[PDB]
Amino acid sequence: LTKSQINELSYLQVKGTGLANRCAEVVGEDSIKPKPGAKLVDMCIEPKAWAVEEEVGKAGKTEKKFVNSKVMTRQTYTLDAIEGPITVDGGKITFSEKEGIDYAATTVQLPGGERVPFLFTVKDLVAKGNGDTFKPGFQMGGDFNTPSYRTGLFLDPKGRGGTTGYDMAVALPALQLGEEGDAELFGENNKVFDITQGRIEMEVNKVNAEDSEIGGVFVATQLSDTDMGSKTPKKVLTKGIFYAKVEQ
Amino acid sequence: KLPEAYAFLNPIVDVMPVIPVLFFLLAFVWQAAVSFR
Amino acid sequence: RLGANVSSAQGPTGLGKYLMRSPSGEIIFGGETMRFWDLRAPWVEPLRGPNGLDINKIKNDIQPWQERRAAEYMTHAPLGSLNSVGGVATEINSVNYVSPRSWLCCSHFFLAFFFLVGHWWHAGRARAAAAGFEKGIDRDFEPVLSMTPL
Amino acid sequence: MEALVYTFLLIGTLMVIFFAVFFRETPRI
Amino acid sequence: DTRLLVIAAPVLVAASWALFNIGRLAIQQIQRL
Amino acid sequence: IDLDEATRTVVVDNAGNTTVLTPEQVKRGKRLFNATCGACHVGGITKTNPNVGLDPEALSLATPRRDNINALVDYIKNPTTYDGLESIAEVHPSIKSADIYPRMRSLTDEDLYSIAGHIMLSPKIASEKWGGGKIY
Amino acid sequence: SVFGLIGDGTSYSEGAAYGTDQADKLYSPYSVYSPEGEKSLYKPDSAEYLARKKAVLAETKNRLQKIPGYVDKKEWFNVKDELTRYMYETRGAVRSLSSSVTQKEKAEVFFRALEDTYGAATLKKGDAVKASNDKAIAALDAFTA
Amino acid sequence: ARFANGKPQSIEAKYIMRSPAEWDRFMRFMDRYAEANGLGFSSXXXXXXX
Amino acid sequence: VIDYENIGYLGGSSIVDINNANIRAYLKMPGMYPTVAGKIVSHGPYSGVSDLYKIPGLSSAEADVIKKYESRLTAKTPSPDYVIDRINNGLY
Amino acid sequence: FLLVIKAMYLGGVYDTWAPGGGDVRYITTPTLNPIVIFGYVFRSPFGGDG
Amino acid sequence: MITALTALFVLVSLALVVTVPVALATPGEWETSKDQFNKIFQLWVGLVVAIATADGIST
Amino acid sequence: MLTLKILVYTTVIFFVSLFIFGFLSSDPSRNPNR
Amino acid sequence: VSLWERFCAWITSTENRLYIGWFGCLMFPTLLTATSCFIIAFIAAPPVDIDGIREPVSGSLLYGNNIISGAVVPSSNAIGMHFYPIWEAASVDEWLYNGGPYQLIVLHFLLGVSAYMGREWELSYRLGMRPWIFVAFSAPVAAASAVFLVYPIGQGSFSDGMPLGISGTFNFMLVFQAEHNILMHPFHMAGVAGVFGGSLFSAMHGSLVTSSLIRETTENESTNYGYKFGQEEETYNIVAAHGYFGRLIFQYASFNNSRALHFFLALWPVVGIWITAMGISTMAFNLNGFNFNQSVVDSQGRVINTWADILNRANLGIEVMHERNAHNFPLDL
Ligand code: CLA
Ligand SMILES: CC1=C(/C=C/C(C)=C\C=C\C(C)=C\C=C\C=C(C)\C=C\C=C(C)\C=C\C2=C(C)CCCC2(C)C)C(C)(C)CCC1
Ligand code: OEX
Ligand SMILES: [Cl-]
Ligand SMILES: [Fe+2]
Repeated sequence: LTKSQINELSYLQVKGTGLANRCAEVVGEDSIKPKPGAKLVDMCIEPKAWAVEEEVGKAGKTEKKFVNSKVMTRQTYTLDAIEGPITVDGGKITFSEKEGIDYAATTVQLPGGERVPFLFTVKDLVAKGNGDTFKPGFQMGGDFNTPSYRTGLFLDPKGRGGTTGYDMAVALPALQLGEEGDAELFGENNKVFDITQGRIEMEVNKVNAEDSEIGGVFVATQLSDTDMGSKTPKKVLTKGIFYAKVEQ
Repeated sequence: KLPEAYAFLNPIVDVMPVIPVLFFLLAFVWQAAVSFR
Repeated sequence: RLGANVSSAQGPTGLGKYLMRSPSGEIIFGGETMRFWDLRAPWVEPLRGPNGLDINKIKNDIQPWQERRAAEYMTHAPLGSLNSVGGVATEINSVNYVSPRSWLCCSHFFLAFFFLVGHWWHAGRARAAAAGFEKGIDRDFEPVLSMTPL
Repeated sequence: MEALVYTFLLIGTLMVIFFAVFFRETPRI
Repeated sequence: DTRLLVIAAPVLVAASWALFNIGRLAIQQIQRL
Repeated sequence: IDLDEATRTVVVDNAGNTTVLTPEQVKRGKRLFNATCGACHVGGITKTNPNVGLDPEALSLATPRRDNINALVDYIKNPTTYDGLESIAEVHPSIKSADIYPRMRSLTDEDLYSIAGHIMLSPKIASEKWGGGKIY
Repeated sequence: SVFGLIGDGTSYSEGAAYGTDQADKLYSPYSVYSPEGEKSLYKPDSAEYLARKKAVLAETKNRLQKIPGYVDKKEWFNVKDELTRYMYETRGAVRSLSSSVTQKEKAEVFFRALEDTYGAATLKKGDAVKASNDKAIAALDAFTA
Repeated sequence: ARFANGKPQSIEAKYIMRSPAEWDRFMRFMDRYAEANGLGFSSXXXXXXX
Repeated sequence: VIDYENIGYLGGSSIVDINNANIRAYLKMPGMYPTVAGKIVSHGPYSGVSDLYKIPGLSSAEADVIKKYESRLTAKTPSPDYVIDRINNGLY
Repeated sequence: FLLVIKAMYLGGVYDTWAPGGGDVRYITTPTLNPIVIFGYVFRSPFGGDG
Repeated sequence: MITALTALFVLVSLALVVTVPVALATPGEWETSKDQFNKIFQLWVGLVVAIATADGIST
Repeated sequence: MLTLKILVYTTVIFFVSLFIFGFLSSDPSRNPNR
Repeated sequence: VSLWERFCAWITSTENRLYIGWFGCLMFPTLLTATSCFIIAFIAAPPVDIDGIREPVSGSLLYGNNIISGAVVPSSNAIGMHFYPIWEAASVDEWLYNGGPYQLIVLHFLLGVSAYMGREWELSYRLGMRPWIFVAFSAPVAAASAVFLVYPIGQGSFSDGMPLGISGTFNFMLVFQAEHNILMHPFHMAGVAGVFGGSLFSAMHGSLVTSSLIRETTENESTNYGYKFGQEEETYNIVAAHGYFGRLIFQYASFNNSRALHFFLALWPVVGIWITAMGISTMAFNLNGFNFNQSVVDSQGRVINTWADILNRANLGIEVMHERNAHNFPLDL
């Protein structure tokens, strides 16, 4: 249902129903032709399907394929209320995300019991439209970075962390007291925090001009979580719908 | 605070709420008086 | 107030330390208080929209009276001790306060369970007395001796 | 591999409990 | 002078001894205690 | 050791003048502070905003200086931010916001003087726990 | 040593006696159980809080003229939230400012209008909400006296 | 889940099928107890008359 | 990291880094904690201390009070695990 | 009934959710729908339901 | 006056409570001394009405 | 998963009705003495 | 003869190896499903996030646990007090990720123990005996309900309930001490007194009865073989045991009406456990034990530590460490 219909519903009528994650649809395909200096006040990114890059053999040959996977977290994945300034460098629309709820912790489980947590985020996005007027058939694209899934304040089960916590494994004191002490354990004692990169490609669809709202379908591929450098991260492919409202 | 008329009678109110408990005990003292017949 | 972009600061676990998403999708306060997302209070409803906690209202239309109410409620939580020390169990004793909600709930829960025990006792005794063996067995009509062995 | 040992011990204890209820000495008067 | 103390002790006083006084009188006058 | 004359002397003004609190004052303060301030400033720390503590060191770094009785009493009369740029009377207990906060609807000058004296004196007694926190 | 019988056989104490219920000399402990005094020092009943109350009333007006715009669109949560978030101080302000009988009676009328607005907004009836908002506007802009 | 709910029937099928179990029990119970109007025992929890 | 090199500039010493220290570090300098330290910690990385004065919006008074303590401030390379926690370090 | 009468025509009761803050008001239009009233009685006792 | 009026009421209520429980018990005692108890009951209710009238008027 | 809910809702009402109508079937009469 | 009648009769029969009764119709299926789910989950349950911070905790045997460390981890903090049956999850894997089996097992176990009490009473009625054994069994049932249901209700989340395991039980007890000060609560004191007294009286009663046993056996044969099932006379001498007990402590102080003795034996531990369950229930709503922190002050005002302050120190040590990543704000409300 569209935003004009959800605004009619009160909070009591919505709680529990599970439509808080849903993105409002847009009707009445039209062209916006944004005035320079305008920006997107709201923006909801809802993933409809998740997949993880994996190796699987079809007929005796293995190749990189994206296998589907069910999400373990219940109804957290959707992003909303993203704002960013639209500009025109050479007659091209650039979203340039600036602020808003754009990260979302999400865990997905592969076939075979493997659990792959990842941070579904759109941060420092730079879109590059194929023109101007947000009109049926528009495409944005762009790149973004993904922060560390765990920040410096997180503590490992043994009490080790980056900004705080033990620098070594206190449970094993015999690893000390030996010239080259805890080394094999240095890979896990040392907590590193690196930002990854994500590629998103957004295609616009039916656009309402009266309410100045745009909707469409996006495809994103983001790098998964690395447990503070302990494990090599995976590759996550995601597709779904979106919605955004432009204020001029 | 009580109305100014009864501020003099305040100390009785200071003990009034705990009366019932004592009724209970009275039962016990009454039973003791009759030899826990 | 310091200028931090609320609803964009990842928490220590990466979950979000100010705004989260409820398991039904509603936008709620983060931290350990996500278990209490079902709350509805008169001083917090003005900030709630159909989607949950509205963000534009939080960013712009905040009120000083809400701040005062929240500070007073945080400073007076239903925490205390039997001697009414107040606060957390590890706190030193300077304040003297235990919320009446705690008193009422604890006292009436205690009374309710003991009246359930009274129900058990009296129901058992009433049925036994009506049947006619609330004083003993019989010693000449013991029903166990008339039943098949096993 | 010790999960097998733990499971075996627990199931053996349960079987012993089973035999002590349905295969008990019948007490007679 | 904490007349409050000299006011709160003696009233607790009279109240605590009163019912036992009723017991006195009942046992004295050979009552159906 | 007693609460002698030496330990009951506190700074009264910016200059440095040092007056002496009568024992009665001490008592009344400890009472008034625990009755009104205590809920949020128990132990010399600010419960709602832990950055702006109540220990003498933080009072010494406020703008203006808040490490004497006169400035504390003025702060109660008219509270300001940590840097003193504007007044926060609408979000803090004060005589100016007596209508907003009914607690001060009865406080008197001596009451304020005794509360300020207690705030000044307690770090002279404890000397490490006033505003220290759990650790101490 | 240093006894302390219920403030009757010893003395005060830099901290020990409690029976006291007095022994302070400062002045009147409102009641034998209250450290605070009576309302006769520092804060005055009507210093300059009336200006703050009048400002609250003016901004309450400014808040209440944007309700018909919110009811024209089918948005009901906004009406309730707007009517409760800043009008919160307005109930007490209007009650305290009123001193004559006419002000009291028609402030009661205004409260009736606001309550009717709230109820109709909950029931989602546009006509009733609009009429109640009009009546609330009339009462409130007829209150400035 | 938290959707309030009369009892917890969400689908008419769930109610219409929690129905036959209770009605099956009512029928088996009626099989013994039928055509009973009087026989007032007037005693402390006797109910001796079947 | 197991050992950040710039420990002393996190608030322990008299010299404080502007690209890593939390807002609580700007408490030794009077007249700076609210409305001034918040602006510094709420904005992006700085290559040098001179980058502070271009901070958008920075009022004059804020510029003056920063110039008063310009000697104590220092600029080091940003670190993500510390820049993420500039506004709210976690400890109270 | 006496409680209802007190809340409706005998000065009213204190209502926190009243517009402009908590105050004493008359409950002019109580909800009489049996479905909404018994929804409380027949709903779950678990979290989110109450 | 109120303060005093009530004081009395308290004194008469004490005198009534200390003697009613003893009467009822002591077999027979009751009936024989019924009219004085009725008179004291009327005095008690009169005192209550007088106290209520005081307040009202005085407010 | 609606089927699983249906089956459990049956089992539950099954056994609960068994209980309710078992205790309604003149239980106080069932007793050593008559 | 109808069918219903025949059934009702078989059900309330007292000649079945195990009594079924009408309460059995609730006890048997419920306890059976609870134990089946518990046995399966203790062996092969995947990790579960309990603090709702996406940090799953393993509690299954097949996930590198032993008997002591293994447990059935309670449900996630994100769920809180919400009902989470299987059919509300979108997948069984997700149901396992959020700790649904804990809710299933605990609810079924509570219903089963209540039905067990009812069944005890029902058999007591059928056999024509005095019906108060289930009153005695109420105390463990009350304790289990307080630890599994009432405490989560008061705290507001099922994640605060006692995990079904050994190390989980110890963790629950330690966190309870840190957040509530159970030791300084008079009801826990009453419970410890009740349990210690129960052990004392059990040992003393057994010693007194076995010591005074009528000589009816040789030396090369178990003393227990002197007694024969279905005797008509007491196999022990009450007079000798009472003489020994009276000479040991005092003459006045001694029980003679063995019936009064056994009633006291039943009364002591039961009331102790009732009072303890009430301690847990009251403290579930944050009515903690005595806080004698900094109660002793010298003339100047400096604080003099007592033994309670060291308890507060240990409580602080436990508190600042429990659920290290879950908290974001200074107070634990
Ligand atoms: C010497 C020291 C000492 C002693 C004696 C105790 C004694 C006690 N503590 Mg304890 N405690 C201590 C130190 C001590 N504590 C310390 C230092 C701490 C702080 C870390 C605590 C913290 C603490 C907490 C937090 C709790 C206790 C509790 C208890 C009580 C246990 C309740 C119990 O087991 O019965 C209750 C019995 C049961 C729950 C069993 C129910 C059985 C059900 C009905 C059936 C089960 C059937 C089973 C599954 C299968 C049957 C077998 C079949 C296969 C054959 C008891 C009074 C508990 C309490 O308060 O009681 C509720 C409690 O919650 N203590
Ligand atoms: C109202 C009023 C009043 C009051 C009155 C009343 C109503 C009553 C009272 C009375 C009371 C309320 C009292 C009580 C008393 C009690 C007591 C006195 C108790 C005691 C007891 C005991 C102590 C016991 C002991 C014992 C014995 C003897 C034996 C056995 C053992 C024992 C130990 C148990 C008055 C007068 C003020 C007047 C005004 C009004
Ligand atoms: O979950 Mn289990 O422990 Ca009851 O406090 Mn808050 O939450 Mn968590 O922390 Mn502390
Ligand atoms: Cl938190
Ligand atoms: Fe025995």
